[PDB]
Amino acid sequence: LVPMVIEQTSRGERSFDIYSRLLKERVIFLTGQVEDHMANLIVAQMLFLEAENPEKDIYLYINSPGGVITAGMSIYDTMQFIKPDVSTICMGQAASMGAFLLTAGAKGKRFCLPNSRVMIHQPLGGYQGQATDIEIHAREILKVKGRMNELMALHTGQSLEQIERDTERDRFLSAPEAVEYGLVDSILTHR
Amino acid sequence: LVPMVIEQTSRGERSFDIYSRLLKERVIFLTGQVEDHMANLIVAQMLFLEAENPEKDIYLYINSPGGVITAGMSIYDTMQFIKPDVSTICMGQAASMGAFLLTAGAKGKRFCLPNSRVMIHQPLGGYQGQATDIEIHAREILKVKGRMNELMALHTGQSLEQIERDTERDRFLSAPEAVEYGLVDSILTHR
Amino acid sequence: LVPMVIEQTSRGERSFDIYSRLLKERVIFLTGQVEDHMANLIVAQMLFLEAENPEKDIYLYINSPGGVITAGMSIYDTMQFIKPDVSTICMGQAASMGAFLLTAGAKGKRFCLPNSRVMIHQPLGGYQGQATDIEIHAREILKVKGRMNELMALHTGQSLEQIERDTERDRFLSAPEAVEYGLVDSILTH
Amino acid sequence: LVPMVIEQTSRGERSFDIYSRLLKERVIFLTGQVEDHMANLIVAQMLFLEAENPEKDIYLYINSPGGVITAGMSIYDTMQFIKPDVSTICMGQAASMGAFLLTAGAKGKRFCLPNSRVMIHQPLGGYQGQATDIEIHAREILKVKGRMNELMALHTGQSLEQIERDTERDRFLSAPEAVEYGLVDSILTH
Amino acid sequence: LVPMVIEQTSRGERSFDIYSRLLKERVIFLTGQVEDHMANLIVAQMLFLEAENPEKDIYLYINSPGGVITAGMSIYDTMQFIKPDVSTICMGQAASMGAFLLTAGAKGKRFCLPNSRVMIHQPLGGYQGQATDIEIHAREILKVKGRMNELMALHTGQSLEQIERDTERDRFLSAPEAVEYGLVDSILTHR
Amino acid sequence: LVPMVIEQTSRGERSFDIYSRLLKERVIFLTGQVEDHMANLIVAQMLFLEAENPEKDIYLYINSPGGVITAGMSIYDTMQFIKPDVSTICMGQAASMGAFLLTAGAKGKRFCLPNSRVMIHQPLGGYQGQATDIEIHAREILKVKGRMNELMALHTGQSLEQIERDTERDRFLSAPEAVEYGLVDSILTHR
Amino acid sequence: LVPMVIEQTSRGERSFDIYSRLLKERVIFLTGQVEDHMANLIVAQMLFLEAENPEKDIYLYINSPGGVITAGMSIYDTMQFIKPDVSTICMGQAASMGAFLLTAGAKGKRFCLPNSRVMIHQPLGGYQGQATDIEIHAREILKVKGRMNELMALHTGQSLEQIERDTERDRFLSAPEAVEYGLVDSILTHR
Amino acid sequence: HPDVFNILLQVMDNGTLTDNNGRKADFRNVVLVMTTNAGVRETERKSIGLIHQDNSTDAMEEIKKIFTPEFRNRLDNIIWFDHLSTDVIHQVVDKFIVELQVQLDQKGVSLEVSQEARNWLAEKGYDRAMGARPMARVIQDNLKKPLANELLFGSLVDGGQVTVALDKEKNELTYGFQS
Amino acid sequence: HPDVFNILLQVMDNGTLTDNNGRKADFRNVVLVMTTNAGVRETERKSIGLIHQDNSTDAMEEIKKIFTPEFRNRLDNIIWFDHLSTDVIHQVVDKFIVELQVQLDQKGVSLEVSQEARNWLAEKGYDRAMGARPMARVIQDNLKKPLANELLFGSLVDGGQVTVALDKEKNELTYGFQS
Amino acid sequence: HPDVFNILLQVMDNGTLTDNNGRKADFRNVVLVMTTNAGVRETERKSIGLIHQDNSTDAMEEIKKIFTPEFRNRLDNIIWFDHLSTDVIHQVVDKFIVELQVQLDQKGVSLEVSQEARNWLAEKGYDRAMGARPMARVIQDNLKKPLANELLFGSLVDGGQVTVALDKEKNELTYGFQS
Repeated sequence: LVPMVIEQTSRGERSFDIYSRLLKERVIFLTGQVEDHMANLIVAQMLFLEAENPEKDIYLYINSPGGVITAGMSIYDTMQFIKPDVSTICMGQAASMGAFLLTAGAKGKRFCLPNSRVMIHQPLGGYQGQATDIEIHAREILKVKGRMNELMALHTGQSLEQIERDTERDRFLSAPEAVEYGLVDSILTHR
Repeated sequence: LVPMVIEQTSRGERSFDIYSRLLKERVIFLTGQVEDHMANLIVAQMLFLEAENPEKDIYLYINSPGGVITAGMSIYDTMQFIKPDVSTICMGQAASMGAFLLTAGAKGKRFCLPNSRVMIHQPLGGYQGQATDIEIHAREILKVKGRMNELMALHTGQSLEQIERDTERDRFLSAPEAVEYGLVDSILTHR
Repeated sequence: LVPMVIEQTSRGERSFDIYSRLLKERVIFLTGQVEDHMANLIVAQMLFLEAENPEKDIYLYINSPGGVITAGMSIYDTMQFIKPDVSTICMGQAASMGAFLLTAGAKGKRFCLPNSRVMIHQPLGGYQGQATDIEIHAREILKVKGRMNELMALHTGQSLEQIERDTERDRFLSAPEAVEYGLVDSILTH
Repeated sequence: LVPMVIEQTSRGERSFDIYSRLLKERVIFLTGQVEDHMANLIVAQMLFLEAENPEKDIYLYINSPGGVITAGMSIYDTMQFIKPDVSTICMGQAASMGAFLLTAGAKGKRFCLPNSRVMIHQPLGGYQGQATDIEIHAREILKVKGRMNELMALHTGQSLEQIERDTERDRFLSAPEAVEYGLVDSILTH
Repeated sequence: LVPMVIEQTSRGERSFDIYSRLLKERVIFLTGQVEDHMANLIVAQMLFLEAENPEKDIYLYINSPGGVITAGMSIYDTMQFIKPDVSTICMGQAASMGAFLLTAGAKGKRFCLPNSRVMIHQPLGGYQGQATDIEIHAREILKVKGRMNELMALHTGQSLEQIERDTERDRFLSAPEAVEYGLVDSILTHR
Repeated sequence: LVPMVIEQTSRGERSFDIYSRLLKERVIFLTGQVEDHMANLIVAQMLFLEAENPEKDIYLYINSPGGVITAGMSIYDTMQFIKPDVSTICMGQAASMGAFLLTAGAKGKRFCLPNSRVMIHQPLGGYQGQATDIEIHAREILKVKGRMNELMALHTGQSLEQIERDTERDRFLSAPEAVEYGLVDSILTHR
Repeated sequence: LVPMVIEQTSRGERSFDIYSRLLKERVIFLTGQVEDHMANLIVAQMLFLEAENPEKDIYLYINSPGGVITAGMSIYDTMQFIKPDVSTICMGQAASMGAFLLTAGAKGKRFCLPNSRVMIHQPLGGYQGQATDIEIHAREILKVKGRMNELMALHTGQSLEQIERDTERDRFLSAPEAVEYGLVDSILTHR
Repeated sequence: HPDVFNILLQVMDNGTLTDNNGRKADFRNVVLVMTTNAGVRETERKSIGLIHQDNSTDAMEEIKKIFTPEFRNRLDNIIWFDHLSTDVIHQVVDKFIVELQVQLDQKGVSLEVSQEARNWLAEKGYDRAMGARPMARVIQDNLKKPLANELLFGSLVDGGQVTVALDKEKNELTYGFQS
Repeated sequence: HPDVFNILLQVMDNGTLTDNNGRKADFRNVVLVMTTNAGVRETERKSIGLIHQDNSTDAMEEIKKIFTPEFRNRLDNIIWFDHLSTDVIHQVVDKFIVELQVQLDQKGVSLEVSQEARNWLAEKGYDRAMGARPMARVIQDNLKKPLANELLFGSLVDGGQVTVALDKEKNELTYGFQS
Repeated sequence: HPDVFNILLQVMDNGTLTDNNGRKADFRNVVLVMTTNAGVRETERKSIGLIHQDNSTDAMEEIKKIFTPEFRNRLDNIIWFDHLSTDVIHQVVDKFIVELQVQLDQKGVSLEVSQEARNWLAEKGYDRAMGARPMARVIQDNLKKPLANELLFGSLVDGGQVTVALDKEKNELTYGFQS
C-alpha cells in the first residue's frame, strides 16, 4: 500500500499519496522494468510539470533493471524535447535503457549515489520464422544498435567506436567509475 | 498506480488523475495492445472532447505494439467523423494498426519524435475448419487487407502498388524515413 | 483505467466516469463478447433511461465479436417493450448477435460506419450425453435458429427463404453491402 | 465497470450505481449460477424493499442458467414470506431453479418476454462414497425432487401427475407454450 | 458488487451497503463455508450490537454449507457470552456446523423456513503422519465429537445416546422434522 | 465485505469500519496464519493505542491456526515492551505461536472461552543443501526451541523440563485443562 | 485490510490509515522481501520526513527476510545522505540486506529487541551463459561483497577480515550476540 | 445547526438571551414550542427482516441521539401526536368548506357541497407523507378557481344557489350555477 | 443565494414584510412576478452523442429542479413562453424601422425598406438564446451606421429618398444614395 | 470557540483584561467558575468487547484536549462532579417541595406531603443520566398540575390545607382539597 501524506497550505490541508506528493515537487520515480504503460505515466508527468513551471528542473530517480527499448525512447525523446532540464539520479541500479536515460539528462545535472551501480549492454532480441522475415528483423537490431551508441556517445562524449567495443558485452561500472566514463557529472555526496 | 495532480481553478482546488488531467487539455493516449475495450475508451474520449469545444483540435499520442485490426478500425472512422482535427504524434513505436491510425491524422498536424520507429505489415489472420469454410473466410481477409491499402493511400498519398509491395512483408520505417515516405509531414522538434 | 470528466452544471461541478457521462445522454456502449453479466448492465441502462425520460431516444453501439444467444437475446427483448427508439450503430465489427442486435433498432434510426465489417452465421452449439437428451437438446436449437431468421426477417424485410440461405453459413457484409442487404442505413456524416 | 447514474433530489445530487438506482424503483436483477452469496444478496434487497413500502409490488428479473437448489430455496421462501407481490419477468434463459423462482411469483403478476426460453428438469445431483452413505444422499435428493414437484404444481396449478411426468426428462419450453402450461400469466404487451 | 441503500436522516442522507444497513437493524448474515476470517466478522458484529442495545435480540441468518469446527466455536461462544439472545433462522440449508449454530440460539427464537434443510454428521477432520502423532491427534478429534454431541443435547434436549446415534452417520432433517427432533420451536410463517 | 458502523460522537456523526470501531475500543483481532505483514499490522495497532491511553489495558482475540515463528516474536516483544497489559482471549483455537502469545498476556488478564482449544508443539522447520550449512541451521532451530520453552515456563509457571518433555509431541489442551497448565488464568464463561 | 485511525487536531479530525499515521511520527516499516518497488516507498518516505523536519531522528523497523541486494542499497544511500539520523530497530528476523540496513543507523541509536534474531551472510547469485559473461558478472558479486564487508566494517567496527570470515556461510547472530558483534548498540528491554 | 441548539440551552434554564448590544432578552413569559418529524419515520416504517422487533421505544431512542441530553432535560414535556383517523379527516373537509361557505355567505352566494365531493377531496388532499397540507392547494384549484371566474361576470355574481356534486363515471367534481 | 429565496417565501405566506427601521409593508395589493432564463442552456446544449441530433424539448423539468419544492407549492401557476416563429420576427423589425423613420422626419429624409431586406435583418437580429435582443444592435449597425457616414457627407446630406437593396448572390445589403 | 479561552489567560494569571479604550479591569476579587460537560459522553459510553473496560480515565483525557495546558495550569482546581445517588434524590425532593410551598404561601395555601409519597415520587423520577432536573417534572406533573386546576377554580382558591398521600393498592397519589 502507498501511504498518504498531508501537505499544509495557507488555503488548508490536502492529502496526497507518497508518490503524488513528490510529483508536486517535480520528482518522478522510474521504478521497475521499462514498459509502455509505465512509460506513459513518466511521459504524462513530465508534460504536467512543464506546463506548471517550464523553468524549474525536473528530477528523475532511475532504479530499473532494464526493459523494452521502444518504450524507453518515448521517455528519452520527451526529456530532450521539453525545455526543462530533466536531472537524473541512479538509485540502486541502472541497466540497459535505464542507464541510457541517466546519461540523457542535461549536462551538469546528472548524479549518482556513492554506492550506486550502473550497467549497459547491447539490445537483446530475437525472432523466429522464414529467412526472408529474419533479414528485416535482424536489420532493425543493427539500426537501433548504431543509433543507441550514437546517443550514448553524444551525451557521454566518448567516441562512437569506444561505445560499440565496450557495449558488445556487459560492463559493470561503479559509482565513482561512472564519472570517469562520462555517464554522470559527479557523485551525489551533497549539494 | 497512476499519480494524482491538483488543478488550481478559479473556483478552487480540484484533484485529477494524470490521464484525466491531460484529457481535459484534449490529449488521448493510445497505450497498450489494441483491443475492443481499450479502443472503445478512446472513442468515448473523442466524443466528449468534440462537444466541449468542436473548434479546438484534439491531440493523440500513438504508442502501442499493434493488435487486433477489427477494434482499431473503430478509431479510424470516429477520427474522421468528428470535426476536430485528430493530431497524431507517434511516441516510441507505431505498429501496423498504430501506423494506420497515425496516417489518419489531419494533414499538417501529424508528427513523429526524432527517435520514433514506425513499422507496417499486412493483417495476420487464421481460420480452421472444412475447406469450404476457409474459402469464404479467407475472402474477407483479402478484402480487409486490400481495403486498408486504399485508406493508407488516401492520407499517405503513395501509389497503391507501392503500398501493396511494402505491406506484403514487415517494413521498419524510422522517423526521417517515414516523412520521406509520406506517412507524416515532419518531426516535432520546435515551433 | 477510466478517465474522469467534469460537468459544469448550474448547481456546480460534478465528476463521474466517462461511461457515466455518455449514459446521461442515453448513449449505451456494448463491447466485447456478450455474456449474462454485461447483459444485465445493458438492460439496466435502458430501464433507468426509460424511467428518466421515455420521450427521448436511446443509442446503442455494437463492437462485439459474438457472444451467447441467450445472453444477447435479453437485450433484444428490452428494445421491444420500451417506447424510446434504441438507435443501433456498428463500430468496428459485428457478429451473429451483434448483427441481430444491430438490425433490431427502429427502422431509420439504425446507422453504420463506412469501414464496418459485419458477420452473420447460424447458432453454434453442442450437447453430449445420452441419445434421448441429445434429441430434445438438438431439436430445440433448430427451433431457435428458425426463430432468429423469423425475427431478423421482420426488421430487415427480406424473405425468410433468402435470409436463412445466406445465414446458413458464414456471410460477411461490408458497410455498402449491408445497406443493399437491408441490415442498416448509412451514417449521416453531414 | 458498472455505470454511476446521478439522481435528482431536492436535498442534493447523489451518485448511485445502475443496480442501486434500480433498487429504488423496486427493480431487482438476477443472473448467473445460483450461489449462497448471490442468493443472500437478493434476499437482503427484498427485506429492505418490504420495510420501505409493503404495498408497492416488487419486480425481479431472471436471466440465470440455474445453480444449486438449496440456496435457491432461500430466495423462494423469502419471496412468499414478504408481503409485497414480487413479479417475475424472465428476460432470458431460465433453468429448473431459475424457472422455480419464476413460478414462485405472485399470481397475476408473473411475466415473460416473447423470445425468452425456459427449460425445467428434475434436480441433478451426484454423490460418491460408501454404500451406506450414498443411500442417505440418494433418499434426500428424491425428497427434494418431490418437494420441488409439489410446490411447482401448487404455483403453476397443473396436476402433479403432469408435473412429475415431463420433469423426468429434459424439457425446453418457449414463451408462448408457457402460457398453455400455466407457468406464466402472459407476455408483456408493451 | 453490493448495492447501496440510502436512509433519510435529519442532517443529511447516509449511504450504506445492503449488508451494513441490515446490520443496523440487528440482522447478521452467515453465508458460505465457515472460516476463521468470516467468523471473526460475525463475532465482531455481535459485540457491536451488544453495546448499542444489550436488550434487543440479535438475528443471525444461517445459509452456510458447513466449515471448520474451530472457527465455529468462536461464533457459538460469543452468542452465549453476550446477554442479547440470538435468533437463528435457517435459510436454504444448515450443515453440521450450521445446524450446531442454529440450535445454539435461545429457546423460543430458533426457526427454519418451511423449505429449508438441516443436515448433521460427525466431523470429517483427518490427520496423517507417524503412528505416534496419529494417536495423539486421533484422541483429540473424539473429544470434539463428544463435546459437540453434549452441547447439541443441551439445546436440542435429546439424550447423549440419541445424538450419538443420529450423528454416527449423515442425516438430513427437513424443516418440519427439525421441530420434531427439537432443534427449533416451529416454522417461521407468522410473527 | 466489511460492514460499516456509525458512532454517535459528541462532535457529530462518524462512520467507521467494523474493525476500525473495535480498534478504537482497544480491541485487536489476530486471525489467520502468522506472517510478517499481518504481524506488522498487529504491532502497529498496539503502538498507536499506547500513546492514546497508556493507563488502559489492550485486548487481543487470538484465533490463528499457527504460522511463521519469526513474525510472532515481534508481537510478543511489543506486548511486553508497552506499558498497557495486553489481555489475550483464545477464540476458537490457539496453535503453538497463538498459544505462546495467549500466555504472554499479563497475569490476571488472560482468559479463554469454555469451548476454546489450545495446542503447543515444538518449532517445525527444514533446510536443504550442504551439510555444514545444515549444521548451522540445525542448531538455530534447537536454539529457538529452547528460547520458547524458557519463555513459556515463565508465563505458564511450569518447569522448563516439563515444557520440553510435553512439547516434544503436540499436545491439545482444552479450556479447563489449560488453566491447570498455567497458560490462562480463568475461564471467560462469566465474570 | 489496514484499519483506519483518527487524529484529533485543533482544526479538526483527520482519518488516516495505521501505516500512514505512524509515518506522521517518523516511523517507517520495512517488512517483506526487498524489491525495487517497495524500496521506492521507503526512499520516498525518508525524503518526506527530511523535508518536514531535517533535525529529528527517523526510525526504521526492519522485519524483512532479505532480498535483492542492489535494491536495498538505495535505502542505505538515502539513510546516510539525509542529515537526519535514521534509527534502526530489528523486529523478528533480519537477513542479507536486512541486517545491512539495521547496522547502518547512527551510533547510539541502533537497537534490537530482546528476542529479535539476526542473520548475516554473503550475497547469493547465479548466472548462466558464456564463460566470458559469467566472469564479468562474477566480478560484480565479488566486488559488491567486498564493498559490503568494507561498509559493514565501518558501522560495526569489526575488521574486514573478521566480517568476511563470518559472511562466508550463514551466521545466525542472536540479540545478545549482535550487540557483542557491534551490529547494534544495545537492547530495548530497558533502554 | 448545533450552534443554534446551544443558544436554546440558556433560554430554557435561565429564560434570558444576550444580544450584540448587551440587552438582556427577558422573555420568561413566552411559551416555547418546537415541531420535529424525527421519530415518525421509525414508527410508520417497520423493522427490516423476516421478524419484526419491538419499535415502541425506537422512536424515543432517535430523539436521544439527535438532541443532546442537556437539551432534552430542559424540556418540560414532549407531546407525541397521533395520525389522523378516518373520521377525523372527514371533519377537516367540513372545516375548510365552512370558511369558504361563510366567506361567500356574506357576499350572498350559498354553497351546498355534496357528501361525495367531501370524501374525494380527503383522499386526494391528504397525503400520509406530506400530511393535510395539500388540502388548501387542491381546495383552491378545485373550488376557488372556477367560482372566482364566474363571480365577476355571469349568473354566479348574484343569486348563489351553488350545488357541487361528483359523478361516478369519471370521479370528477361537477359544478352547479343558478341565478 | 439560498437566503434570498427564503425572503420571498415569507411574504408569500404571511403577506407582510418587516423592516429593520420598523415600517410595515403590505403586499396584499402588490402583484409579484419573477422571470428565470433557465432551461435555455439545456436545450441549446450540444449532445455528446455521435449523431448530435438529440433534442431535449423538456426544459420545464429543469425549472422545477433549480427551485426548491417549497417555492413551487406557494406559486399557483407558472407561465411558459414558447419559441417565436420567423413570421412574428418580421413585425419586430418594423418596430425599429418605424422609430428610425420618425427620427429622420425631423431632418426631411425618407427611408424605404424592401421586403427582402427585412428577411436579412430578422435572421441576423434573432438568436435562439437571446431572441430579439441583438435586433437593436443589428438594426443600428446595418442601417444607422452607414447612414451616418453618407448623411455626414454625400448625396444623403439633403434630398433624402433613401433606398435599400441586397444582392442575391452574396446576400449583402447595399443602400442606394439619392440627392 | 477554542480561541476564546485565550482571553481568560491574563484574567487567571495577570488578573486584568484591557478593553478597547485601554481601561484595565480587576479580577482579584472576582470568583471565576466554568461549567462543561465534555467528558460526560465518554464516561457513559459503553465499550465494545467481551471484557468491559473502565472509561473513568476518559473524563480527564477529553478535558485536556478541549483546554490547552496553559489554560489548565492557571486553574486553581478541576472539580469533577459525580452523578446524584438515590439518597441525594430524597433530599432534592424535599427542596422542590419547599420551593413549591413558598409559591403556595403567597396565595395562602399550605401543602403537607407524607413521607411515603416522597419515596414513591423519587423512584418514579430517578434518572442517573439526567441528574435531578427530572425531579422537577414529576413534581410539576404530579403535584403542580392537579393544584393549578383547583387554585384557579375550586376549593383551593382560598384556604388551602392540601394533603398528599399514596395508597399502596392503587400505587398512585391521592389529593385532598379542604379549602
